[PDB]
Amino acid sequence: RGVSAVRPTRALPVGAYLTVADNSGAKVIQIIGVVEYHGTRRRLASAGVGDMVVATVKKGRPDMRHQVVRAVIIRQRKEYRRLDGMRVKFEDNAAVIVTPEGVPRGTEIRGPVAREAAERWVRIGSIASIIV
Amino acid sequence: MARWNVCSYCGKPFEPGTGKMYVRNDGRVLFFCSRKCERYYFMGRNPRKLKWTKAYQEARLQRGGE
Amino acid sequence: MGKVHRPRRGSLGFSPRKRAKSIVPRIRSWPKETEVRMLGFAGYKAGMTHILMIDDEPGLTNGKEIFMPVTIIETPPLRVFGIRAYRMGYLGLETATEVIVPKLLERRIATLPKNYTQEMFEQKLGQLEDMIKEGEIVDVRAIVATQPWVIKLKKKPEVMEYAIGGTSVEEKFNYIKEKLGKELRVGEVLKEGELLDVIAVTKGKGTQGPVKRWGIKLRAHKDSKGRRKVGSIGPWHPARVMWTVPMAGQMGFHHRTELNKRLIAIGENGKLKLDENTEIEITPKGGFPHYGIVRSDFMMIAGSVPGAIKRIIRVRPAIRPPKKKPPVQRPQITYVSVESKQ
RNA sequence: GAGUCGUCUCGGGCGAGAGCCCAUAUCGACCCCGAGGCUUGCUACCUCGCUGUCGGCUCUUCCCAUCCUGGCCCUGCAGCAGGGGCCAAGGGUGGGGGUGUUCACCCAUUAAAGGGGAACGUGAGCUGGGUUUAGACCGUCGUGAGACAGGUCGGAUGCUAUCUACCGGGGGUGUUGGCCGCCUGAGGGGAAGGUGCCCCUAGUACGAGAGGAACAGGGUGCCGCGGCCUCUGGUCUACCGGUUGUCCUCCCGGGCAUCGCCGGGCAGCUACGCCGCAGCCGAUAAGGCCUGAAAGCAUCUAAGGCCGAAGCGGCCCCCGAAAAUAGGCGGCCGUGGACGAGGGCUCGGGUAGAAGACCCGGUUGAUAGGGCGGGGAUGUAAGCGGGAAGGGUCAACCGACCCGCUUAGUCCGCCGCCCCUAAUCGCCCGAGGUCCUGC
RNA sequence: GCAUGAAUGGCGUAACGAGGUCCCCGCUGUCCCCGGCCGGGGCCCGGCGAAACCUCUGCCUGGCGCGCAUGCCAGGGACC
RNA sequence: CCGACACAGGUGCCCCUGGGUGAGAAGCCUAAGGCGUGUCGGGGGAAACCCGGCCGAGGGAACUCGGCAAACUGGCCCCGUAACUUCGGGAGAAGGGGUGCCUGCGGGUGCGUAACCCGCAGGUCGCAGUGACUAGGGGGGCCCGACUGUUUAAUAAAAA
RNA sequence: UAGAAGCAGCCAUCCUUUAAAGAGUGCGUAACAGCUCACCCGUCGAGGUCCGGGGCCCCGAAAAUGGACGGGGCUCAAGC
Repeated sequence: RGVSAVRPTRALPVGAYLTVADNSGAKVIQIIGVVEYHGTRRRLASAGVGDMVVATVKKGRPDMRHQVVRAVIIRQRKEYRRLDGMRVKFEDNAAVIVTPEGVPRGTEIRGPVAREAAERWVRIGSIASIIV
Repeated sequence: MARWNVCSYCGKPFEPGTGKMYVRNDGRVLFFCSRKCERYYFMGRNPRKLKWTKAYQEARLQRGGE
Repeated sequence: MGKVHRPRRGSLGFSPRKRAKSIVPRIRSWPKETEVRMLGFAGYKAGMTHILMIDDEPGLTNGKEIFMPVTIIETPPLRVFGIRAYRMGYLGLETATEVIVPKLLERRIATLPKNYTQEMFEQKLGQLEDMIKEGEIVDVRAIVATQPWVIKLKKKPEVMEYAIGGTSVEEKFNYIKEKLGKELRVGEVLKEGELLDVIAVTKGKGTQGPVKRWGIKLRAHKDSKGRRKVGSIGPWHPARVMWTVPMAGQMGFHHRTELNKRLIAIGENGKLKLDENTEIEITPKGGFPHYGIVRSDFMMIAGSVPGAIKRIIRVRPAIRPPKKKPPVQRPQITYVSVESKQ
């Protein structure tokens, strides 16, 4: 985790398909679960933004796919609430594959990426083409 | 911060701590006043073409006047 | 399942849910027993509005913008109509004696003399006796009443008790005494920037379901007969039904205490005097949905307040301070709003 | 199910033996003795004028021989990290893939993904997948009909709650003659809190180095619970607009296709929204000890004494005069066939609301309705003027459509003003200072 | 091959199927996690009117007992 | 009529020339014609919950024996179509595109411009032209029985 | 064996002399040295330490609606 500095909205459970925005050769990643989450009876693990997610690669090359990888989820289709009463909402849901350290796999992340993520892991903001 | 803002779908005066910012895949941002304004952009309608848009009307009437 | 531990749905920390025995809030914590001034100040909830403030408490770090909803309440001036003396017995606290002091008096359903002047003078003399001794008396509390007459929701006085603290019994008696002949202020008891508790009887839904009261998770692939039913209630032995199980019955019209809402602002009017910080005295145009004219002393307090719109709410000072946040004396209001609820 | 405890599960005692050496840092045979009812089996006690099976689902209680969190001790404990032991049910203990599956296997997360009883909990709650009937095939066996703890396909889940339970709501008496308002706190309940991460500590202590802790302070997340809609999202058969078919000759204005369909959306209700949910102390466990004997010494105990758990209470949140110790205070009242204090029914509305109740107003009045203005929803109206592809006997004009009039019109569950209208009119039920005693 | 086999038909098969099994894509409130709306009911009132079944009761906890009790026995709650 | 019954049942023929509609003896709307005895009503912010039924963000079966149930396509016209093949078929595979209204023409039938049918061009509005109603989701692999038919009227429509 | 010098280990474990001495109990050293015990005399000026039967009471001792000695309650007894 880290410092998120946003009021939470989550609404991506297990089985979700998210786009891979970094060059890596994996076209789709599917979320298994959310890292550092405590789940309860009848409640699928829900994912916000900024989270370190454990995932499998659902589509890609055979060298990327049936691999269990970690990623950090940059964007989500769902609306996000800032602390200041202004809301963030991106046209799609995306994740970038990321090593557990915080350091991104791919040599460029394209589009905006969430500010809450930037705070939490520096290298993802540093690489980013823009931080919205 | 003390921010103030202005809708980019009508030009109408617009309150802060209210509305949604819809952020492009490229990163640009568009300020929507209310749910109607957002719903209407998706439709691809011309708020100008219609008369529910108060500032758009207004301009045209004035442009008439000159 | 496979012995899958499942956390309880509903609570016993708040149960039972039922109708309040009086529309006067209940108190079992007293934060002004040994400390001067009343236990806050009572008004009627006007509505809510929202305001943008600057940290204050660090969202991330200090100096950043934060959104906060605020509940704007028309308070009446309150006025002491009764002095209560206690003597401590040996089964609890028992009532020594009282002074009762007088068209609103007429609208009240409460009993009236019929030899006002006489009865009052005897109770008053009785009290001076009790005050002298002085250790008979171990505490003194005040019967205090609302005065609605510019406020249209109700025009009868709702009558309640608030304690009046003081260091010792003689001091509480002097203070209470001065007060009967007088009005009172939002300004006098309370100040901005403390954290205060809020007490109220919440909005009545009427009878509501297991779905609504306790929460009932949905079920399997297809269900012919419903998904909003009770399921199991229990085994063959126990031979009797419990109370920890989902049922339908009353939700609302229950007294609730919610703690620690920060006092943002105090003024009077509204919308007849315009200030650029500490709120612009936020009054919506077209008025508030389902609530009477505003024009009297007011307070706009943070966050949520128990009680929906058009209901008598009461305020109490806190029984705890914040515990990993600092108090801020006098909140800061970066920019304002003037929105409609329409 | 009861009985039973061989079988099963678990414990205790003795300590062969290896662990370089050293039985107990750790592992632990032979043998011997208990506990539990959780596997299996035995019993034929209970039911054949029925006590319906298994699994899942949903919903809840209890237990500890405790998976995690708290507090503790050792070590063959350098650190990091293990191993082993003690207290402890307050809280938590998840989601997926196969199997009908309890159970079991697997994946990645997790602080941990604990087990067992409750009619192998839970079918007058669901489901009916599995055991499984009357239909059929195949394998095996049989002269044959026909059989299978072989495989397999398909094969009903009844009932308006009489009693009683629990959750919510009324009507009355007792209430020490009745009564109106305000309180007391007997007790009852609770998890209102649980949990994790990150930074600072610290690249430190510690280590040859590799590597790498802790106390304490900030920020954030998650789960549970409760409340709340001003923001944002849902809905909205208030309303408004667009539009197909058809009917009214018909422009206008409407019906129906069971809101015709589609588009927008206020109030209100909701989350996929927002906000809130302590500390400390006392007494204690396990433990660490002081003084200090039995045993002139030594010794944490034999007596006396000091600390010390997420557990226990207060503190905290929920309910609570029918608590019979039936409570307290203040005021009001009485005193078929005299008189009549409180109270309801009535009316106009709800903060309220299944019936009822609750609450407020009732001309001393803004309570509701009209009218008017204000605020909001839709989005450009009736009608009229000009244009319009073309067509014309070249005119009256026939014309989908366009623009102006018109930010108009239609509409409102919201606000103010205003006694204009309706809050009129009236009905009743309840006493008779009470038998003695205190007075 | 526990325990296949040639008209007590074997192997295969285009086309066909309210046949059994499995997988995918689209789609979707089946689910995470629930909410609002519509019509018929519910609830109340007038009139019309059954049935199942019926020794009796305001119970709870244990013990006992034909070993799975309101009534026995000892506790505990209790205004209608 | 018949079902004890005024039991939503279930039994033959003709009306197959009603209009709009359109391929229809179709749907829906509206007639002729029939009825309001499809024989109980009135009331209530009308709560809970149930039976029909509508809409739901983000996700896309995580639910479950099983996508069961619902969703979805859709009418019509053109284009285009794979594995396999008994050359018939598979096939509406799969998958793409257009469709309203007004204004001016052409072909076809006729009779002299009357009565009709089928296309073209220009103008043009909306979020949407099968706009309502009507109205198939698609693909492959394996097993069985070839097929169409039949079976436990009334739990079993099948590999029988 | 460099050292084994009581003290890596193996075996022996003898003799003289006495507040007192074991070819040495433990520490310690690479092995010694060094620290120290059993042991003794004497002061404290006493009855001293033991071992072994018995009776009892404690430990051993973990369970699922509140169940236990019939209940309450009872510790110089209302116990044995």
